[PDB]
Parts: sequence; C-alpha cells; structure tokens
Amino acid sequence: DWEIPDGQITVGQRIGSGSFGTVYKGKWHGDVAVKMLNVTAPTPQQLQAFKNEVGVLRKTRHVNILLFMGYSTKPQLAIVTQWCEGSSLYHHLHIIETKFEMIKLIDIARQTAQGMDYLHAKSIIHRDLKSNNIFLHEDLTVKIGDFGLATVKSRWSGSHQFEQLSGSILWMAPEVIRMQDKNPYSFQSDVYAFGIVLYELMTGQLPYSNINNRDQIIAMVGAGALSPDLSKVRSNCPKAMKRLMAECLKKKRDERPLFPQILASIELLARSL
Ligand SMILES: Cn1cnc2ccc(Nc3c(F)ccc(NS(=O)(=O)N4CC(F)C4)c3Cl)c(Cl)c2c1=O
Repeated sequence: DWEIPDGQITVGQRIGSGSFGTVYKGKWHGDVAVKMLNVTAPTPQQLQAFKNEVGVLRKTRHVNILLFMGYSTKPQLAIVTQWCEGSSLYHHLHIIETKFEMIKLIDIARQTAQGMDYLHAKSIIHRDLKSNNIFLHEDLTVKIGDFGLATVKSRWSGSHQFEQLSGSILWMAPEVIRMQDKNPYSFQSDVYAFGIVLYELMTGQLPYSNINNRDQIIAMVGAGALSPDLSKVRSNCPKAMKRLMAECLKKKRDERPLFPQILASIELLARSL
C-alpha cells in the first residue's frame, strides 16, 4: 500500500508555498519531497476522493514523470515524491537565467514531450503544465510534476482556485480561460501549455512580458485577441521548432497537433541540428 504511516517522514527545508500546497525537503528512505496540501481536514467522502486521485498518480512509471512514492493523511494530507537534484525550468530560465545551448534546449523540449506523450498514452490530462513544475534532475533528466489531485484542486471548497488561476494564466489555453466549450481541459489544452513552455525555452522569457497587467492578459487571451509574440524567438531557434510552437499555440484547439506528432517533429529537428 502507498500510505506512509505517520512518524516515518522527517520534514526538512521549506522549498516554497504555492497556490495549493507547500513543498518541503524530507527524509523517508533517503531524500524525498513532501507536498503538504493547503486544505481543510477532509471529510470521509473527500478522503476517499483523495485516495482515488492517488490512483491516477499510481498509473505513472516513466523517467520523465516525477516519481510518486507515497502519500500521508494522518499528519495532514500530503504527496511524497522523489527529491530532484537541481532546479525547475522556471528557476533556470527566469530566475538564475541559465544559458542553455540550443542542443540542450531542444533536448529539454524533447524530454518534456516524451513525458507528456506518456501521460496522454495513460489517458491522463495534466491540466497545469508549466515551467515551475518541470524539474531538471541532475541537470540532465526532465521530470514533470503537479498533475496530481485534479478534483481536489479544482472542485473542493477552499482549494485556492482564485490563486491557482493567477499562477497558471500564462500557460492557459483560451478555451480553458473561458470554460465555455465542451470539455475545456483536453489533450489539446495540455498541448497549448506545452507551446508556452516551448516559447519560454526558445525566447528565454515568459509570454506577454510587455503587458504588466494580468487582468488584461486573461481578458485578451480569452477573447482570442492576444497570443505570444513569436518574433521574440532567438535567432538560432530552428525554423521547424518555430513552426511547431505556432501549431501548439493555435487558438482553435482542433488545429493543434497531439504529442506523438509533436515528439516526432522534435526528434527530427534534433537530428537535423
Ligand atoms: C528543488 N525541488 C526538488 N524536488 C522536488 C520534487 C517535488 C516537488 N514538488 C512536488 C511534490 F513535492 C509532490 C508532488 C508533486 N506533483 S504530483 O503530485 O503530481 N507528483 C508527481 C507524482 F506522480 C505525484 C510535486 Cl510537483 C518540488 Cl517543488 C521539488 C523541488 O522544488
């Protein structure tokens, strides 16, 4: 069973407190990450819902997916994963401004597509792909996290949905902003978020960095009147990668490619470097 009994995890350094929980470094058969959920004590029905969502996590066994290791309840709800040695892509790109060579940028994109292709092959929609939950383990291996607990994060009363929106807006497909079309969360909305990660890798920037006001971003992207400025792509970005990024970012979701195609395009342009 995957529940870790209380008393076994030792909590260490606080890594950061986001919209939905706080991550600590921990000790449990070695280094681990422990994400304490920022939520009210669950009801019996909610506790079962939480365990059912852990069922989704358990479907993932792939080197580009952050390794689920266990969960806690009786201290308070928590998800335990491996500890990644290194930083998130957000930290590299936008905080410490690591200067990756293009070959490495493409390899990070390739591994991220590899993990997303695996998730979609297991019928998992990520729903919140973004660079601060893509980790570069040992500066080599991409690990994708923060897809766990979909109903917990989006449906439970008091799950900080307003703060989650602020933290996700830059990666959010126009139809997820509006929530009006049928099944707004889809493989294709994950593709759009991945296109924004491609924009981050290939420009070094967050999209819309000339628009100070998140409130204009949400309205203008949701109305179909704003999209990332691909003229910011670096001069050494392969044309085929710029073309792929534009496809993933299409406003009309039915026009975006899915990850087998994305992965194949990236593998091809990586050989052609
Ligand atoms: C520097 N450093 C190093 N190692 C880290 C490891 C994990 C996390 N965060 C984190 C978490 F602690 C638990 C669950 C998830 N996501 S998850 O529930 O979907 N998870 C994927 C499994 F399948 C279940 C995530 Cl992302 C961070 Cl933040 C760091 C970090 O900052």
